[PDB]
Amino acid sequence: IVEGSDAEIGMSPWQVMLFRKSPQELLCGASLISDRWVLTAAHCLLYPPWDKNFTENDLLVRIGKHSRTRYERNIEKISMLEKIYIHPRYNWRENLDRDIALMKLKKPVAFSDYIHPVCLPDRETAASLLQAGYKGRVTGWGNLKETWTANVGKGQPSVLQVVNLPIVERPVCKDSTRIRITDNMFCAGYKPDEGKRGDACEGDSGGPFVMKSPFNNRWYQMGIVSWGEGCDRDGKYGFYTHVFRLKKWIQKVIDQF
Amino acid sequence: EADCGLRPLFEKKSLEDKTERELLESYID
Amino acid sequence: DFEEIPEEYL
Ligand SMILES: N=C(N)c1ccc(C[C@@H](NC(=O)CNS(=O)(=O)c2ccc3ccccc3c2)C(=O)N2CCCCC2)cc1
Repeated sequence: IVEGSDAEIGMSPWQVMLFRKSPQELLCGASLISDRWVLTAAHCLLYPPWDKNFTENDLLVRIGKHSRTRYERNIEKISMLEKIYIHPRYNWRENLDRDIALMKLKKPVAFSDYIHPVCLPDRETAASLLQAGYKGRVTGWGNLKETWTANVGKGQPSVLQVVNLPIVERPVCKDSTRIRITDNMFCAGYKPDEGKRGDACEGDSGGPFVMKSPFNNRWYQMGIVSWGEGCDRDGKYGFYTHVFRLKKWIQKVIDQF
Repeated sequence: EADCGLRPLFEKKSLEDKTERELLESYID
Repeated sequence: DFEEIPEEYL
């Protein structure tokens, strides 16, 4: 997270960390949408062009974390995947369209003060919160800078980082990339004349872009950290997966009934 | 049905986080 | 960096 802040403890109880077994390393961010399901970006598990293709046994899921590196024995919970689901039409070849993916935990997790699920939006909610100008929040343990002087510092944060960015008008988004953006994406960030900065960055992928409803006081996950051209560049914005549109697929996969 | 979106140490404790208002105000602009 | 997690997971 570029230009973010240390999050307060228990500020994003739905924040999940995607941990790789060997080598041990932080793969991506993710979110807990329930007792056994985790929502993340597809590109975190599969991106052929870089020979990226994780399977259920290569990863671990760590829920309830604050610190990036510590093993929070009393608070966090480590889970194993039972099955991974990637959107059938995830376009890793040209624009990362439908960059979404669900992961099914082996055993349900016990909610706590540190572990709590985020909500998925419904038609009206999406309709009224997803408006240009409105602010969303992004969280993660990714890079603090797009680039930095080697060995002179630490590109990564110690604790979970948080940033609040505004939603940008589609047209403004479209004119900022040579990429073919779809209706399954959205962009956020401040504009050059806005006076503020902020962005997600490598390591933040899969993380949730949430929004709070003033009428019910609940947090809704409206987007997923997807892709971006650098980090915190002027005249550039971050692209998020449009959770609401891909909701039927989620629905279809989950099978709560 | 299942509760979600209500942070156990915040909403449920009637407390708010440090930059939450920046979110809320952005609505009533 | 990472502190080591229980090996059962690794
Ligand atoms: N908000 C941001 N500033 C942000 C958000 C996410 C990331 C991580 C993300 N990296 C990038 O998007 C690097 N940007 S990029 O190199 O401009 C890039 C590369 C490949 C692309 C393929 C399809 C569509 C867009 C692409 C954009 C990543 O790991 N990806 C996996 C590999 C494909 C690209 C995405 C980086 C920055």
